[PDB]
Amino acid sequence: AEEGGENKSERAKQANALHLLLIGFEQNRERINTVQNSTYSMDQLNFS
Amino acid sequence: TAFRVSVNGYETSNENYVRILSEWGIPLVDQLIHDSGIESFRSGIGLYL
Repeated sequence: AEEGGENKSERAKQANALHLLLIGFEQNRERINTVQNSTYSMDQLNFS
Repeated sequence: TAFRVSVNGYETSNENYVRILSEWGIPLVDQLIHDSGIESFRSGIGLYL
């Protein structure tokens, strides 16, 4: 709301990535481990 | 050698161990033991004695 847009500037860009990274972080937190770099697959993730 | 063993992160080490061996089988192990050189050691010392 303050920036009036996500990709309207470098400062807004950082909010855009942060907005989507935080949204991405919370949306797919169950597919992400703490330290070890999790390895998955279509069969392990149910992709057709 | 005559093998195309591919190691991937799709499976764990044990699962790859199961998959890799299931793909090729014992004949791969024959090369493994041959490369170890233990058999040559037995012949070497045995030949000397």
